[PDB]
Amino acid sequence: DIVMTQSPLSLPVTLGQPASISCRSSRGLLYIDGNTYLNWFQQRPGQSPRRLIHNVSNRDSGVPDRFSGSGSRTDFTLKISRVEAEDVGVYYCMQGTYWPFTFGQGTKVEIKRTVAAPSVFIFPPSDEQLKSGTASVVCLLNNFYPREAKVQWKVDNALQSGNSQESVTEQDSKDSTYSLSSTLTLSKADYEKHKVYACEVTHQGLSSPVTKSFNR
Amino acid sequence: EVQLVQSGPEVKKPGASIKVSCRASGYTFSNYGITWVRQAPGQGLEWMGWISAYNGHTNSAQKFQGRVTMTTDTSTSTAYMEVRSLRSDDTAVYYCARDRRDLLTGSLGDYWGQGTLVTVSSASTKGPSVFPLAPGTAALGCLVKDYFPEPVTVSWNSGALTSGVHTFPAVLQSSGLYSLSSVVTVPSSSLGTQTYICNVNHKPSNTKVDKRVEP
Repeated sequence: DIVMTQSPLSLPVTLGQPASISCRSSRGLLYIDGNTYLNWFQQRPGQSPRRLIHNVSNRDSGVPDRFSGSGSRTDFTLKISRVEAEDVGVYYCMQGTYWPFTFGQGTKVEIKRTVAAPSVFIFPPSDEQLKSGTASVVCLLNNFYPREAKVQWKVDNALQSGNSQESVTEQDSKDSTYSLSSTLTLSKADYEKHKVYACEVTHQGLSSPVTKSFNR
Repeated sequence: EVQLVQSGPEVKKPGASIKVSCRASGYTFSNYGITWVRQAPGQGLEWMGWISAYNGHTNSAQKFQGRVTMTTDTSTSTAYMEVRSLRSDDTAVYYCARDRRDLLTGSLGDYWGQGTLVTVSSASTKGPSVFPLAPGTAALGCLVKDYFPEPVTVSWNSGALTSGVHTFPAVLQSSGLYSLSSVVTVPSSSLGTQTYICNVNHKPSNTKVDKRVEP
């Protein structure tokens, strides 16, 4: 199998500025017809992949002029001359010379904006859910940038581990921010034997961590 | 324009077999082949195999050679991929893509179908429980919990409220059931004066639930 490697894997770009994605193949990709089958695919959020570049350098027919490509037989570059918000998504290289065809791991292009700290909210479980024997406590981190954030749950000052799950939205195509939910799941019995529930948030935009809490 | 249209979503217990289809239009189907690619949750793209609609030749990645059978029907311009002995890690969106007719060229992959979501799990189809996330700027929401399979759609006030809405990607719980929240940020001064209802539609179970979210 051909190993395809991309770099970088995460690529924040200031809106309007150029961006470059690298792909490397473990074998030269010249096929028996004298062409090099290195394709670039763009996968925008929630969409099927679409081919942007084929054979290293050739733009597909419906592709804006800002996309271009070059490369040797083993080292390839996809260039975006000026990144638009509509270019946010995952870009994959694929070698189409030796089946099984193989893809790079993908490079996620996002818009680089100014640092924005999250607004933090905490939600106790509803009375309706408690009746059914489970407690979900939800911590919301809203409209922040960059994507890296840390959420620590504390129950009566005890740090929790293993009983929470996080989810993060796709970058917002208007303000370039992310939002994140952290959900702590306890049995109703465990929830009712504690008092203070708190989520502690650390982020580049905060000088000190912020804690949102409620008392049962 | 070239268009590839794939069959609808499948929900299967592990060990089942399925047949997915991909109907071509806008070009001579039999002058080309079809490649199949999948994408598992949170992962990249994985090439599965290829069939020529011209000469019926096939090739597949080694991990699929034993469980996958590709066929075409030139009379309907449709390609089919049979997948036997489904495993939970076959959960993925499956794509067809127009590809080379034979080995005189390398890969094309120039037009892709819309994808077919295939979910494989021992869980049974089940609509969600919907719980309120009760509230200068306040946040409120709905917890959409314990449903299977993906997807659910959430609107607020029947679509009238879109500004500030975030519906999170689902997470798979250790129960094998999915869960997500949908949240919206609103002015604190609107909480005692206005109505907030989340509309949760779960097409796989044909269930819909509206939930009033109160302070």
